[PDB]
Amino acid sequence: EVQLQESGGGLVYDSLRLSCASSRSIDGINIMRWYRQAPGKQRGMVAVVTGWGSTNYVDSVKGRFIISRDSAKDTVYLQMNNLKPEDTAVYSCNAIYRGSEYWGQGTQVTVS
Amino acid sequence: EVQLQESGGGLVYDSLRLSCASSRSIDGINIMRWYRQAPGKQRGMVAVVTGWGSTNYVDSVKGRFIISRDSAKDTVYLQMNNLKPEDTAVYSCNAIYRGSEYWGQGTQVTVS
Amino acid sequence: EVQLQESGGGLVYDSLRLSCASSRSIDGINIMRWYRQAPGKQRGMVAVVTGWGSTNYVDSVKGRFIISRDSAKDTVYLQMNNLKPEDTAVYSCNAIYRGSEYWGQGTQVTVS
Amino acid sequence: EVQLQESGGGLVYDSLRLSCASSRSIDGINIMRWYRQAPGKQRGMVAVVTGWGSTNYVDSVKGRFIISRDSAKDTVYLQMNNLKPEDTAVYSCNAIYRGSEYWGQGTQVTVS
Amino acid sequence: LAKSAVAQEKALKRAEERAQQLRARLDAMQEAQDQVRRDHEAKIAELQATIERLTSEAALAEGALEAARRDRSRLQM
Amino acid sequence: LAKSAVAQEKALKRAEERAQQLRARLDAMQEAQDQVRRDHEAKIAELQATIERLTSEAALAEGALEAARRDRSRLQM
Amino acid sequence: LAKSAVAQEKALKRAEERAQQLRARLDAMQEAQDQVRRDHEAKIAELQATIERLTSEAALAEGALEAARRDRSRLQM
Amino acid sequence: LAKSAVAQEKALKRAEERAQQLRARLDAMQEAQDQVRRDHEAKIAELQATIERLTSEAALAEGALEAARRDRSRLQM
Amino acid sequence: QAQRQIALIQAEEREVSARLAAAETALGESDARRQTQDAALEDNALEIDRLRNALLQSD
Amino acid sequence: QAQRQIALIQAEEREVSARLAAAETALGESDARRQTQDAALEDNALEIDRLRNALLQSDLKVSSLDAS
Amino acid sequence: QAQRQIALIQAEEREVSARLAAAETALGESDARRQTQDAALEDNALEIDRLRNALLQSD
Amino acid sequence: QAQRQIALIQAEEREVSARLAAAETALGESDARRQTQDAALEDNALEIDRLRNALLQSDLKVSSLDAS
Repeated sequence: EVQLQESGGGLVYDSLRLSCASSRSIDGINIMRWYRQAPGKQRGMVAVVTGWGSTNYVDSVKGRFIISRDSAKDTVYLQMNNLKPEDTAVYSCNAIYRGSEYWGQGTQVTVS
Repeated sequence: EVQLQESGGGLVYDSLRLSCASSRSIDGINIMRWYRQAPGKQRGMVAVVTGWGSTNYVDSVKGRFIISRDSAKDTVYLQMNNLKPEDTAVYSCNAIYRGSEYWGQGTQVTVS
Repeated sequence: EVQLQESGGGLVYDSLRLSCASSRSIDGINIMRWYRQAPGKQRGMVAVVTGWGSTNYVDSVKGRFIISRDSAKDTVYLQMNNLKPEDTAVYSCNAIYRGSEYWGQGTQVTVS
Repeated sequence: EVQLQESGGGLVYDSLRLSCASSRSIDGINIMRWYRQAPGKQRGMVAVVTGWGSTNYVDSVKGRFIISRDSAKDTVYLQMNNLKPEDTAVYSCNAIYRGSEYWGQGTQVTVS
Repeated sequence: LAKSAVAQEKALKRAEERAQQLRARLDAMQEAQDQVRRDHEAKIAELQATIERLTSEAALAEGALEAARRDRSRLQM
Repeated sequence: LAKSAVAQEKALKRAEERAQQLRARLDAMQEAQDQVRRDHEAKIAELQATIERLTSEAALAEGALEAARRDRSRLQM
Repeated sequence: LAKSAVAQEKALKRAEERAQQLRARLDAMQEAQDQVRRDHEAKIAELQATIERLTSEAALAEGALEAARRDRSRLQM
Repeated sequence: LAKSAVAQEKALKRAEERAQQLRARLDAMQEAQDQVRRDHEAKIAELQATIERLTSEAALAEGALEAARRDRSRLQM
Repeated sequence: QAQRQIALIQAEEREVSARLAAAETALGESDARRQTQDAALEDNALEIDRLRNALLQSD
Repeated sequence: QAQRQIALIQAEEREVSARLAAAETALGESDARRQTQDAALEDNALEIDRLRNALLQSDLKVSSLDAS
Repeated sequence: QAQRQIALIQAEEREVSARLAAAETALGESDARRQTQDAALEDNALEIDRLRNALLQSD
Repeated sequence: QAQRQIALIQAEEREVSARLAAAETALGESDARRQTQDAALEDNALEIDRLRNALLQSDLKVSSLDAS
């Protein structure tokens, strides 16, 4: 089995950060992605990184999020600035190993 | 650029096929797939196969529509069996080489 | 115990074969080999093959005597080509199953 | 590449021992054997050990040598007692890895 | 809501066959190992045996080529 | 129909734990093939070489060392 | 014919060092296949899985999430 | 001794072709790697590219299924 | 004959494991629901016991 | 070993008349009691409805008479 | 055209390496033997120089 | 890169007229000198034998005369 670990919760009126680390199967990573969950609602992708580190997102955050990787430490990062109180949701990083998916605990990001 | 000069459909009530031929690149086949669409709406896929014999289907075309490979000719076999009334639609095959996707015609299948 | 009812030799001057048949154990074939001997002397091998397609020859039978496998019948093919005058001898094939070795007849090849 | 290491030289009028250790590719050992060399003469096997530790020798030492292994430390041992001054030769332990043979430095055993 | 049990009856039924179907593959893979685990017991012995009396011929055959080779030095030199 | 509606709701939630609980053993014991037998195939190849060379080494050790030795001991002539 | 006899004797001894000296590079660089490419074959298989699941995950994500969504937004009717 | 050079002439000749023959296989194995080393450069890109704009469709296709999904909550509740 | 006794031992245990598995899951939940159905029905069993008084007071 | 697989068989047969039967015998318990409460629920519903409706049937005199 | 220049570079270097290899081994040993053959023949070149005196003393 | 493979070609052609030729030019040296000493060895043997045998031819008078 493989494991994940989330991080990055916080509130403001604006400075914020998120992180999702892993302790095992380090860098053995093909496509892995990021999600957000609206309370009591469904779940969907928000941002992704891959083997070559190509950049592409969901349309809601074009010009809003910047995402970057470290191959070694296994903790991908995202740039959250200029927030709008309507972006709040429940976030949970994603990763697929050997073709099988693996979710983690899950956290939320709120601004209000 | 490929020339997926697809054909094989029909306009009847008993046993049909969707065969998308080739023009170049005999099994230069990375991910390649099919799409359908109902009038007044945008597009949608039906079944997708990948060069590794792995095949998966959307829920609807299970048990009645079958997709299979034939590398000796580079002509994906998507058999239309047990044509139920809902199966009326407009179809078109697909492929992706060099990154730049390519498309063709497809035909109109109407069975009631 | 096998019944290596071997045959194929001859007594002539142009192209001959040493074919050692089988009776059981269709390619239950571990190390199995051949022996020859010159009158007034004890025995000696000619060529040995092993179930892994690896074949090696003693110096003399190089370039003229050829050993090859045929698992579809379990009949080792030891062709006698370019029968030089020295090739006069008495031959007999061999095999080893369960550890306990087994032998047969062989025949007398005399070419001058 | 792989390496070997000999040991065990000595003289008496009678107590004697030999050893042949290795520092790498430990226990990755199929058939490995022991040799002796008459001065200015050729070379031949004397004693052997294998994967299952079966016991068998050269006819000259039936009832003369006892040979035993340690799987871990990679240093096989032989029992040399009741010597006769005619057994003296030049010894060099042997081993075959992945089908290829590997000799070492070489030593001598003399009694006189 | 009145029919909402009807939909939730089928997940109570469909999840039952996913229990039924899956344990069948668990049945098969056990003998897909055990029977093979009897095959890779005979193959080693049947292969290792045909070596354990091959060194006994690589040596005893040299016995004639060493016990009789001590005679050539009497006249060659 | 509150207790009946709620009953199916807690009913499904356990069989979906078995869904993981029966694909947990399957994922593990299926890995017991992908490495245990696959390397077990390699040791056969490793042991396979020695049956290629004991024949090659004895190829010179049986023929050549007897094509001339017994020729040399033809002192009877 | 002492210097001529001795000359060939030291002559052969160097070309038999090249015999090892040219099968030394061969043994090494031949091992540069048995592990470098063989694992390089595995990474293709490892990367191969992700093209099997992004199709499976999008199989539900493209059809089902649009067979009913655009049906649900038929409020135009 | 008089002919002993004749025998030692052939080892001075035979070892020469073992030098000649062997270097030929060294010639071949170099392009048996280099040409393949151009093949395993295109395969990764041609395989990785057909993924690098597959996530760009796994996401933008959900843009329609999230930017328009915010409207159903206005009337469903 | 060793294979004979063995031939049944995997055969029997699989049939044994099946009835260990089936009966355990057969009994359990139906036991859980039965106690609830008892609780479900016996609490509003007083519902008639409460109303039979409420009927007789006014009638 | 083969006989200790023989020894298992008897003990294996002991385990089925044991826990195996205990589960079977408990099966008859539940279904028997289930039918008692299941059939009663119909009867208990039958006994409730006659006096729950009579509640509505008989009470109706509380308001209509008060007009007098 | 990159493949064009490359096509010669493995082609030329292999021909280059061949003449680096061949000439180096061609020159070396024949040089070693030539100096010995000089030494071999010039030491018994005095052998005639010694005997020509030995001939003239007695003749 | 392709041009630095182009740069190599000239320098590669410089290396052959260089060490490549030095080896070739040295080849003519040895074979020329080899033939000088090789042919001489026959001549030097020819010059030795006439007076090595004359040694035997002329000395023989040392013993035969002493009989007188």
